[PDB]
Amino acid sequence: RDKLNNLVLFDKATYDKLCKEVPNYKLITPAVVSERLKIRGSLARAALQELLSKGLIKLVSKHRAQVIYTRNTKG
Amino acid sequence: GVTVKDVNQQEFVRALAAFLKKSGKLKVPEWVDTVKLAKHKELAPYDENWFYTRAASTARHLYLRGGAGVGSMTKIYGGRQRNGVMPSHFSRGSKSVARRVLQALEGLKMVEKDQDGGRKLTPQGQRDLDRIAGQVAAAKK
Amino acid sequence: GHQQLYWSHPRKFGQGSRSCRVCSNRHGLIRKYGLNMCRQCFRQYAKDIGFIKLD
Amino acid sequence: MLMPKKNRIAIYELLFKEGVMVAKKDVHMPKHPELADKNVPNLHVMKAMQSLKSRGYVKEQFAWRHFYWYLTNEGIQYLRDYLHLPPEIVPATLRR
Amino acid sequence: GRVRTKTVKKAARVIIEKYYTRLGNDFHTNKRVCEEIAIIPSKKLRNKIAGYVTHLMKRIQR
Amino acid sequence: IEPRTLQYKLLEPVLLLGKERFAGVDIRVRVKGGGHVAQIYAIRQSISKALVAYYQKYVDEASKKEIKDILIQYDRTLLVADPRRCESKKFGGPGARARYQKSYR
Amino acid sequence: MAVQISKKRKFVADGIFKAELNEFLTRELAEDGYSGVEVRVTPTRTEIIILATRTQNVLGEKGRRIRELTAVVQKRFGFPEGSVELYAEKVATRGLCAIAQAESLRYKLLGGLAVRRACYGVLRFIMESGAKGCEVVVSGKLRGQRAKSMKFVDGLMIHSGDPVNYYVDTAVRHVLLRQGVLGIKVK
Amino acid sequence: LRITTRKTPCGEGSKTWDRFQMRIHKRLIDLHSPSEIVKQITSISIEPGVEVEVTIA
RNA sequence: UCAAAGUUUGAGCUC
RNA sequence: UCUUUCUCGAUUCCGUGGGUGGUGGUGCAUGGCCGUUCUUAGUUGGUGGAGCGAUUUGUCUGGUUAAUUCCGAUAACGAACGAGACUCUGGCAUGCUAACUAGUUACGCGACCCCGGUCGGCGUAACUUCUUAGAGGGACAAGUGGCGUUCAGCCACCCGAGAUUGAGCAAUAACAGGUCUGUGAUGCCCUUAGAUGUCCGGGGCUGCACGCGCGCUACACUGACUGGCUCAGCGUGUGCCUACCCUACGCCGGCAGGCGCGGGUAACCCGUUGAACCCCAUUCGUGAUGGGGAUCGGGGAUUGCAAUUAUUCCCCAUGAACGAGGAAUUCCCAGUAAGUGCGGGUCAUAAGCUUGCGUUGAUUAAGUCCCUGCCCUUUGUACACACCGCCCGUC
Ligand SMILES: [Mg+2]
Ligand SMILES: [Mg+2]
Ligand SMILES: [Mg+2]
Ligand SMILES: [Mg+2]
Ligand SMILES: [Mg+2]
Ligand SMILES: [Mg+2]
Ligand SMILES: [Mg+2]
Ligand SMILES: [Mg+2]
Ligand SMILES: [Mg+2]
Ligand SMILES: [Mg+2]
Ligand SMILES: [Mg+2]
Ligand SMILES: [Mg+2]
Ligand SMILES: [Mg+2]
Ligand SMILES: [Zn+2]
Repeated sequence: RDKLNNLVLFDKATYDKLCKEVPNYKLITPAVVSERLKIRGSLARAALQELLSKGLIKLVSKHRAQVIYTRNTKG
Repeated sequence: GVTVKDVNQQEFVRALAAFLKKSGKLKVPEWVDTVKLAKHKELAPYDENWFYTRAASTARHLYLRGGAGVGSMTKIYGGRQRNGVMPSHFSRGSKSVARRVLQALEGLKMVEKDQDGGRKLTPQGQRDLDRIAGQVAAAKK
Repeated sequence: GHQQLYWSHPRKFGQGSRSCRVCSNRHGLIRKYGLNMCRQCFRQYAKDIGFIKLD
Repeated sequence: MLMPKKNRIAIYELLFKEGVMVAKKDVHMPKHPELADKNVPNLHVMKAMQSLKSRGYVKEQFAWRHFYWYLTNEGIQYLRDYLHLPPEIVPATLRR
Repeated sequence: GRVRTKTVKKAARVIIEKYYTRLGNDFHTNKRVCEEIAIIPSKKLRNKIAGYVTHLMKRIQR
Repeated sequence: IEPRTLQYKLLEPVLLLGKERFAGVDIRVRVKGGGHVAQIYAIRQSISKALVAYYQKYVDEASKKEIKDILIQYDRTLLVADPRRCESKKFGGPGARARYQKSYR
Repeated sequence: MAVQISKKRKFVADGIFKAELNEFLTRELAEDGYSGVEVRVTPTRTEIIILATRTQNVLGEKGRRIRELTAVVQKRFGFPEGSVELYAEKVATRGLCAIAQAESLRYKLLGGLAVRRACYGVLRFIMESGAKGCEVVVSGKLRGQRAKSMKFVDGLMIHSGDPVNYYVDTAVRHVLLRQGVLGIKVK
Repeated sequence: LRITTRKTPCGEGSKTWDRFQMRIHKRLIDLHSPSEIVKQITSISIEPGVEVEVTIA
């Protein structure tokens, strides 16, 4: 009945949209970004691992089944 | 200082694979590329230099308990042959890959065939265990 | 002659091959430790043999 | 039942030397177990013994898979009459 | 539920009725009385007898 | 300490009594029988017993009562034993309690 | 020893021997008043006690059947010559050995004494001996095609538990009557 | 030693199962003494169920 | 403070 | 079978008497064996009493008890089975008896790490704390409140390492559900040479448009894919005949499986019973998906005398429905239900049958008999092969 047709790669404009907005969510999971922007959870994990590489997000708990990252502590 | 029990094992295998590559004197088998980790396994190991990862684990089991032959390492290293529709059973590892991991570590002086059988960990092996233990300990510290 | 015919079928394995020395039956042969008996004779002879209802 | 005359006389002698006899009821036997020095397949002993029984010479009992025959004095005396032996010698069960 | 059988009860009435003086309220002592005077094969039988014999002795003492 | 998922279960009594009692000791715990979680919930109770036995045994007993009472006032499972053990499957059915499946039709 | 047999295997072979012997003497002293067996497996010698109440009568002509039984035991089971020896011992509580007294009664029933009076007579004889009780079920079809049942019961009787194993003497017996086959359950 | 049989003659009654145990017990005694005296103690005081096997060395 | 609920091989029960 | 001719030496073949053989039919002719009712609390003589008799009272309005368990009321009394009891297991015994096929506590050394720590590397004896298992011993409503003849005891709470450890057995009586398909288990009737016997080889049971029941697998991310890490309990091991033992130690193939020496017939060798789960980082990404693995092409091995109805294992591939269960119905109150593997009988391949073993671990109820069944009392009955009953009229 319902299906998820998610995009494999970000466009450049979407890259600007990520650089702007994604660090503003308090929950940053690859699944969170996947549901909002209709993108795959695995590349989502790689994207959040990328905000880690560029140095944009702090990890709360990553684990083989389920990972969780966030924008670093707000205060 | 530190030992395998002191270490978190996941980054242990990655540090030791790098450590054994740095040594670059295991004499890795020719078929490492072709082989699959068990007739009951579907894909090849996730680590690209996986033969090094199991050489680590098998050696470290011989530290944990020496005298661990091939069949011994396969029993400890056994698991679910998830048979789908049929019921599940215990499944040994693959021989060729296990026997060659043990023969690889017998080659480069990590493991040693003790008198009266079985392997004991050699002076070089216990050295390498506590050095990479300190290295990984420094990483997690 | 008859000596090459009488019993010429091969009896090498299975509950069909061996059989109970009581029944000559091929049903439930206790083969462990060489008891070699059917579930019915076993149930019949368990007390004599020494088996016992502990639990 | 095809005996060799050798068996007829040696089997009667066997019945004499041990007054009593036991045998497994088992048709599918290459060799007899208790008496394995001679081949005398159990089917041979079985069919001879059932022929003796038919003519009154052995007492019958059947257990598990195994006939049990008691030889009577008529059997003792008939065996010594066939083999023409003296009355002095005896089976081991008669001898003391 | 820890309820006394007729073999339990009749034994307790026979014990208190024949030797009311020897018996008393506490189980573990009048147990020593019951095991000495009466040869009870099982310890469970002994102890049950003694515990109903005790509470009954308190009934009469009441 | 693997399993690391069951560590706070291990510290609950340690947090309950505090570091001051346990500070004088160092304790290795040998474990056997049961399974991994059963053994974990075992060594939980074990070391707390060993420390209460240490003060009750080799020094004065007021330490044993104060430790033991703080334990009683927090939680009774620490003292009342879990007798619970795994029930065996029984013949006459496909599962543990069921006796064989009655099958209409 | 050189054959060096295992503990597990040896003991099962013993069990099969035991079962076969009990079956064999039940078959042997039916006519002679069989009353059980006792295979005292002693060192070297294996004493093998026939049980019967009137042992000299069940013994017969000059110890004949006993010498053939000793020889039979040796023949089939493969004892050293004179390593196993039979002894026809007097039965304790001579009424209650059911298969001795109950089977002899089976053959009495087969001889034609009435079933009610005969069982009553034996139960009475053995009661004079001093038995606690019985609950004798004799099934089949009697005086007709229907499966009528006789049931001879008296005294204080218990059924369940382990204590029954060495309290109750039990028997199961077929009998080959002129009219048919009769079941016997002796508790 | 553990065994599980069916009561039924045919297929058709209920499917019933036993849980047969059979325990087998071992004691063992080592002496430091000549052979003839031990033969004297060993000949006397044994009963049917018990099976004694004396290794000489 | 009352809507309803039908049948059951011919192939053998029994002092 | 034919031309043909040789052995042993009356044993036998073939007839006739008469047995005998038959996995013939019939377990609805039989013995014996199961489940369910029924895991509940119930059942039966004797004597006396009440009744022409069939029978009843005993066996109870009530209290009480988990219990037809007990008390007491009382034309009844004393008994019996079953429950309970018993037997075994768990548990309390640092106590008795004790152990180089079990270890122990006192130390020291050695390599290294920063004196010590580690080591199934070595040495110093006694003993039985641990270990193994015989004898004994051990907990009982032991404490209290209400309630109650202040009786039995309940409920609740306290008191405690235990205030039900858990089984086995399991009453009378059924079903005309089943067993002659375990056997020379077996009744009766029938058969036996021109055979309905038997032997040799082969078949159906696996034969397939169709349907069901027990079962197996699912619909995924609380999860799967890929590495690493970790405590067990059930176990076994070379056999009378009987072909296959457990297996340590070094080499060969993805897998089936191949070459050196050892220990063990076993607390000595297998074996520290080298389980999974758990635990860590990746990878997957909500997809009829790596979910699901049915069906089968081609090929390589082993199990077996022989598999076409694939022997099994192996190698590569196609890849049904199924997106969490409608009316229905299986399963459950505590370490239970449910996840998850591990072993055994059988056993050549080795658990697809079947029966166990560990491992993780809830919800709900302390209530009631509405449903479903059950148990008692009363009651009506034209049923009594008993509502799966009997029974009425037209045509
Ligand atoms: Mg593992
Ligand atoms: Mg009938
Ligand atoms: Mg009883
Ligand atoms: Mg109506
Ligand atoms: Mg009809
Ligand atoms: Mg019929
Ligand atoms: Mg009971
Ligand atoms: Mg038959
Ligand atoms: Mg053939
Ligand atoms: Mg998800
Ligand atoms: Mg698939
Ligand atoms: Mg495919
Ligand atoms: Mg009326
Ligand atoms: Zn049988």
